[PDB]
Amino acid sequence: MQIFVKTLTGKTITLEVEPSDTIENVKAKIQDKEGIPPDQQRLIFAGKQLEDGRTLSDYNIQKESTLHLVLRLRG
Amino acid sequence: PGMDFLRSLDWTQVIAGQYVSNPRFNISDYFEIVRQPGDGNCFYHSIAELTMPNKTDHSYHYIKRLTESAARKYYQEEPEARLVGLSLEDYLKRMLSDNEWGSTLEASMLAKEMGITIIIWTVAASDEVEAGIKFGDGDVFTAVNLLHSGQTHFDALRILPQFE
Repeated sequence: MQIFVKTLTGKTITLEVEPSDTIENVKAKIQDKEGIPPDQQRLIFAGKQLEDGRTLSDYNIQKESTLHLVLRLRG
Repeated sequence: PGMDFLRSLDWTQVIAGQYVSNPRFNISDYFEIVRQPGDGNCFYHSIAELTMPNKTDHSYHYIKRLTESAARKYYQEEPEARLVGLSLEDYLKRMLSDNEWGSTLEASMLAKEMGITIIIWTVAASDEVEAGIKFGDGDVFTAVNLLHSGQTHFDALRILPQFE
């Protein structure tokens, strides 16, 4: 299936995922498409920061759902 | 109308008390940049610059202690603390060590601890704004504004007078 991720810079991307993919898997897809490192990624859906070990299904993230990406900024 | 622009920023609350914005502009067209030391403490220097009367190179020490207090109060509930992967006690030792970097985590807790709004403006090498992340319900005029640059550095920002 496909889901959407809106990045921190406001860019909406598409991802090819299965409901049994883990949030960690998703972050790795985002690193492969957009170059953003998983260590910086905070994936968010319906007011919750998603947990790496859980799956998209665990959060009831359905086809064409839109996740929000906020970044961890150090310096 | 200059300040109308800033007052009209579009903030999406993605998580409680945390907002994102995607305006496009040169940081220097609306803000004065106040450069901070190139040690490991720039995050705390930057906050100090904007929160403490007569700030100096040692003022940051007080913000680091505010961070400690805020952490004891907020760390274990902070969603972003999950990326740090440290017990509250281990984190405190690490955070308090000299020249340890700060981040969006410390910003979130300090906003709560200090009762203020903190905004981190992240920019490209060209100093164009990619995004702002806001901790607190305040608007840009009332906020403590930081500039995150080079993916590794914080400076302080003050709104330019004509937009104040």
